[PDB]
Amino acid sequence: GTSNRDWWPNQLDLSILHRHSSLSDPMGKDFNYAQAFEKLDLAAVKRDLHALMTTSQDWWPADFGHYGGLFIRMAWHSAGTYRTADGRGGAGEGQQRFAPLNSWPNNANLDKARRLLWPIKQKYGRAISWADLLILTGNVALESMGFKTFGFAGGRADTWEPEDVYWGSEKIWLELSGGPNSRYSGDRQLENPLAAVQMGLIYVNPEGPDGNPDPVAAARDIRDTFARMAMNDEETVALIAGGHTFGKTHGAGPASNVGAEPEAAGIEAQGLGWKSAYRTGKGADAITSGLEVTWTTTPTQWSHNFFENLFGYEWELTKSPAGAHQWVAKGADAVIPDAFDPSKKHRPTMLTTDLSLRFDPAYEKISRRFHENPEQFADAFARAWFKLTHRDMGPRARYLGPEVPAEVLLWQDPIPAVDHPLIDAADAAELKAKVLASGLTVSQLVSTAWAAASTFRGSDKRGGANGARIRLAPQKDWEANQPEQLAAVLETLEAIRTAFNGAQRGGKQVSLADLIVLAGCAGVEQAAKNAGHAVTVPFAPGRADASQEQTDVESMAVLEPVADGFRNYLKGKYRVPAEVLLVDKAQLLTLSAPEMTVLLGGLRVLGANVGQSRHGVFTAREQALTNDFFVNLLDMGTEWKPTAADADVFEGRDRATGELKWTGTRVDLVFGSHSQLRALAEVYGSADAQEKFVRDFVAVWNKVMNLDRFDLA
Amino acid sequence: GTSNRDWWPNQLDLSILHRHSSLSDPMGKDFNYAQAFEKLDLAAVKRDLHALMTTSQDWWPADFGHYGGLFIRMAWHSAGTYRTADGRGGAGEGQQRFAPLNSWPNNANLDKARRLLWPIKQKYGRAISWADLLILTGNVALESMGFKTFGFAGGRADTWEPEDVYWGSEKIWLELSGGPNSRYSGDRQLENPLAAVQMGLIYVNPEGPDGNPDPVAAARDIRDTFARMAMNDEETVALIAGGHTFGKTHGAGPASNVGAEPEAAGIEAQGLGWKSAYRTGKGADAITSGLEVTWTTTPTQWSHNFFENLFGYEWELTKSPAGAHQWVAKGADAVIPDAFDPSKKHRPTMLTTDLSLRFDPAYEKISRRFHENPEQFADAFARAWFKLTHRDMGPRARYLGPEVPAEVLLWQDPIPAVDHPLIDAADAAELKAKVLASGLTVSQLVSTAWAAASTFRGSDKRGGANGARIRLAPQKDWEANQPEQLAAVLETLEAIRTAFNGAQRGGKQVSLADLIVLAGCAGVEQAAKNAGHAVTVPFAPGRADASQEQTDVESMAVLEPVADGFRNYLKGKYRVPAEVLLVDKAQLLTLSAPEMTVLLGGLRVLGANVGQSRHGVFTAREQALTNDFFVNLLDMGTEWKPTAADADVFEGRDRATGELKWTGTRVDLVFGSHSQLRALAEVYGSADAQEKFVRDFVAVWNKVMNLDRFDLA
Ligand code: HEM
Ligand code: HEM
Ligand SMILES: [Cl-]
Ligand SMILES: [Cl-]
Ligand code: NA
Ligand code: NA
Repeated sequence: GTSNRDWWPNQLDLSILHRHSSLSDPMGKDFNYAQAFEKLDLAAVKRDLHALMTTSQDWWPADFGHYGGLFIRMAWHSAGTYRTADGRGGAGEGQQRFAPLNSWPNNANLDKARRLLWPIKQKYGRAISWADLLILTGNVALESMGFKTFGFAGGRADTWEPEDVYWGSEKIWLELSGGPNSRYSGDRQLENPLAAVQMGLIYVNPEGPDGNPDPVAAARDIRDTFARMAMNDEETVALIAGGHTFGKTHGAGPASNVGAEPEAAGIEAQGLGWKSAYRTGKGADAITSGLEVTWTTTPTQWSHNFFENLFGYEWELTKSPAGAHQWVAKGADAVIPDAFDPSKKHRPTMLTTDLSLRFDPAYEKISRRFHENPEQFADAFARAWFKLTHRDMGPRARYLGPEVPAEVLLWQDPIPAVDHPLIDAADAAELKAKVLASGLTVSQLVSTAWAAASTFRGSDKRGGANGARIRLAPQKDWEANQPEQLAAVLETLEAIRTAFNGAQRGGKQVSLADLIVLAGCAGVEQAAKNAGHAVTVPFAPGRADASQEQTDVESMAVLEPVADGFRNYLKGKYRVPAEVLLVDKAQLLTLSAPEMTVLLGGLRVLGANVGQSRHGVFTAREQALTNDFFVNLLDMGTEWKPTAADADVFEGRDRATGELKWTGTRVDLVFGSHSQLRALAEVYGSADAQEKFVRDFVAVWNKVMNLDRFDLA
Repeated sequence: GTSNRDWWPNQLDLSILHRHSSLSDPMGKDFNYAQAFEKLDLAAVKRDLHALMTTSQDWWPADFGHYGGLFIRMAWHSAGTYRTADGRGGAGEGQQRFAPLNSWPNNANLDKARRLLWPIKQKYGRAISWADLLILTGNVALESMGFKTFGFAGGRADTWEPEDVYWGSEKIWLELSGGPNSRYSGDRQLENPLAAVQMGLIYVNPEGPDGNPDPVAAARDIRDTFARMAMNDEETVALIAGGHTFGKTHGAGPASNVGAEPEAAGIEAQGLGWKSAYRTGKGADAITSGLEVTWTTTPTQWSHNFFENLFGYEWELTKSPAGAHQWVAKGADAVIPDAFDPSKKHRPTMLTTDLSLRFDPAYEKISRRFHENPEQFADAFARAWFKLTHRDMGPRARYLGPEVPAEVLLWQDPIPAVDHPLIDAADAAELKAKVLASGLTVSQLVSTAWAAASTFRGSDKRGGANGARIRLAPQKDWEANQPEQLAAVLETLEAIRTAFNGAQRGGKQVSLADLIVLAGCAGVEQAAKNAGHAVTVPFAPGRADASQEQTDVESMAVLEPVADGFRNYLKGKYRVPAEVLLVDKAQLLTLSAPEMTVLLGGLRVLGANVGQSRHGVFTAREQALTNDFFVNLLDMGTEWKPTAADADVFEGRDRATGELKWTGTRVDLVFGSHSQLRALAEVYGSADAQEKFVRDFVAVWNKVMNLDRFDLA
């Protein structure tokens, strides 16, 4: 069946904006997972999970009688797809159970792990999501094996179809670098937004870069990929050595024995894959990665044995039974237990990437400190495990249940508690009047609130106007935010704030975070007034101001908009067409195609463009809220051509006279080109639509203002 | 960016079931197009359309000063994608404005036609859909040129994204037959459900079959493709000769002059395509098909000149200026006007396919009768034009506005008016009790109502339980419907009906159509009771009983379900996997993936399978409404293998003992295999889901019962 994608493989795909509709969701439209989870008996779930750890099933027998290692790996793979560049991946949507992640080579036999959990999932039903359960099970595994965790939050609602994520362009699983779709270029520079070294891996190749077993060069890949998942050196050593304190790898025979991954397997396999022809195909004969390493003398108990072995032996390069590169301890006794035969013992072994923790000079210093101070290792690993598994969950207001850690961590982009009465409707009206009386323009007010609110991304629920981080480093200096204009707006707003707060009795005060948004609302109201419409824009107080010390400047860098079609902004020249970057931004902002359409058309006529560019400002009444963008865009009296100077900028001229009427970018003119976006533009550009446009604009404006407002959820 | 479809190109695609979500729709959730249209000033729209016909735009100058022909072609292409086999295509959703149709080669320069219409669309906004406007514009063209149409109905709501339709497997536009993805096999047999001879054509190739200019062989293609669009010989002659009474073709210069279709064109083209480098690229120089034929002496006026020319001259083969095969009357004077130069005249010309109407022996008899009796020609053309343009609009209850023809046509599958009071809630309860007291079983009742209701297809809104056509030829003898069991059930229900109706006063009576549905509702209520649950299934009366004489048997054949996964039924062995045919059926029934899942699991345990097959009957309490299907399907204690005898049937055996527990088909086991469908099955198979399962089952049951009830809309 030949499809539109076949005929026109480069046409913009909007269906990413209409994923996760009410159609595909089995739960009713009013289902509220937070309310279901809050009533769950989490303690009972945890008792069932503890019991599961040593309830071995014959179709996938437990190594050492204990599934803990398998489940820690499962939870670490669930979280381990996360990329800081876009916030996509991570554990927060339970995407491990869908394509393609359910079938990535690095997730082999995690289909078994998830299936072991079906009886518990089934028992508790909608009160615990798969997404939460995968993480909880990892926690319980740790606790079962003697490791005290830092805590756990519930609240990850299940999703019902695959997320659309760019995982790379390679057409071959696990393809080594330098191919026609190479994710590397230059001096081993991995293309953004990717955070793995090969298609179908979590972070790095356990044999070494492109399979070459050099622990020092492996360390460079580890550092880069882990940093692209928001982890620093200390967290990275703590995680890898913490994890490999438990369990084992599986490589008992050649990988050619292993059959189709789950999405390719026959229907009779009932959702499982990697069926193996090697001996029993499971247990002592299991094949997963192809490596055959067991790190510690007590693989089912927390210990300090990982760093004792790493430093205590010298290492020799050898091959697993499947042919993979791994290491064995020179001259060692057979001290490591076998997973099934009490009469067998094995020498200590390690992966290339384990040796990285010793032979990279910066990791060596950390590893040595953890070896000498095992309590530092345990605390670091607990904290890093919590971060790993919660990094995409968003603000602390989303965290549910009785095990939430009280300690507030820098990586959570924390927001101070509000300890005072909030402004009411009369106050908001007074503040809006003061804002409009100050002389701040519609363009200033709309631009500033847009800049504050539109840093939100739904992928990891970071960003948004809560916190007033626009006034701090680094947001105050982002090019998109027009740093000099921004400073003048903020100065004026802070004066208004100080005067209002100084006049209050009791402890009533307004945050700058709230006032920035309320001021934007006033701008939109004034713009509607300019166009002859009487509009009140909703506003919900309760944001607080974060401090600079509560704002990690390095971690904030990934939120910088280098492309924001809603402000007709592109920081540089990119491979990806600007319209593709627009749809990508709309998806991060959780907008549908209609919402994207209405919002962009309104922003253009309100003066939200960066640099006061005329591109796409298709109105003779700037700073009035009208549907002029759509009416003028769709006027067939105007003919469009790319400029001689810049093929990505277009001139619209009167067809009869040749007079210049407008200029526009690709982001502007895509709404007149793409057949689905033009259909939407037509609705808003029709003679009966001025009021619909205004109302739909106010709604999407308010949606964007409230994207991070989980304190209201 | 590599996708799931790249990795696993043969996995089932569910996204066809979640098109047309509220997310992609710009209109409010409460928007009702029928209510908007019913207030349109239709007469005003038609006055503006009339004016447009002779208001030439310089960017696409009107031939002969009149756009009528162009607009008739536009409206015939809008309707002419329709296939009777599945009901897909047709004018009824305005899909000509989206990919791929907007860019099919046979739709070249219809982008210009749609663009001419934007000012009128813009003026009337949401009160007239594009879908309605395209057809209305064709009618107005006809009327403006002196042709009396049969009428017009509004009510085609706009859609907002491309429909998923199988248009063929060729990867090359217009590929001639006999290629690697040939749509022909055997003795020129076109594969169902296709109704065109080449990818990107409407019906046939105007030069002749695969470009061979033989009118006699062209006629065979015409007949076949028109029949697959539900038109017989008389309708086909009337439509081709009627249309080619107007306007002209365009082939002024070589086709290599014509550039990229709209979906491939640059963004500056603003949704238009086929830009030509030949001379002025438009008007006198236009290139569309590559043919250069003008049929009549008055291309802007209704006449009987098409047949006067066809029969009045002898024809010779010649080439257009683009090199295409066409025919000319060399003995003729130059009597045909030029489209732009009043000083030029041309000889009569014809397409190969026009000559088919004279040199096919069956068409010649009809053509000759139309030639000698042009009033008969006009009436047949009017009737066929109405049918063509309304064939996918559904029941007459959907028809809106002041121009609906009063005559009821057999092709409309008409339903008699109801002229008597309807049963009320108490009566429905009395009837349900009577049905259950008759001895009819839950299986009989559910199977019969399913059979009656599930003939509906949303593609052309044909079928459904209204009419009680299950009692008539041919439905009563379809193998899926279990003709002997069905006869027994209907006899019993008819006796109940007769008794109830005989006891009433005041004219109150129940139709058999209603009672079949109500009896199915009773079956579902009894099944719920069997499982220990009291529920009431909603029921809406007002269906009526059609007669055999009001039922075209031939046209009913395409509604026969040869695959119905909801009854585990496959009439024969097909190339397409049964699970694909299930998703296709769900799409036709307008079901989402969740609704498909709930419905199938319930039907299995109610005894709806054809032949009382045990395949998929994963319960020990058949005829009780429970979630047993999902609980048992998802039990990892059962292991599934394909049978030796039939690779498409599976045995589920206890994993420990080997005892046979169940058998299933692909349709059954896909819900345990496909990662999205298994996720849905898990919701319904969880310990907290009994109540949700029953509620969601009753809701989707009711939805299927009411699919054709546009009298309630
Ligand atoms: C450089 C980063 C890492 C690499 C290259 C790596 C590699 C591997 C490989 C190849 C396996 C064997 C899979 C099999 O054959 O069954 C494995 C197992 C495992 N990994 Fe790691 N890993 C990494 C980081 C982590 C982290 C951060 C954790 C958790 C905090 C983790 C915990 C585990 C556990 C517990 C197992 C044992 C699974 C079992 O007993 O079945 N690993 N890892
Ligand atoms: C065997 C079936 C038919 C074939 C092969 C066919 C073929 C064609 C072709 C090649 C053109 C020229 C397009 C161009 O170069 O501009 C055309 C024009 C046209 N066709 Fe047909 N046609 C068929 C049936 C119909 C029907 C059923 C109607 C309407 C009832 C219709 C109405 C027209 C009209 C009005 C035009 C003139 C367009 C103009 O003036 O711009 N045709 N047809
Ligand atoms: Cl994701
Ligand atoms: Cl369709
Ligand atoms: Na994410
Ligand atoms: Na259709």
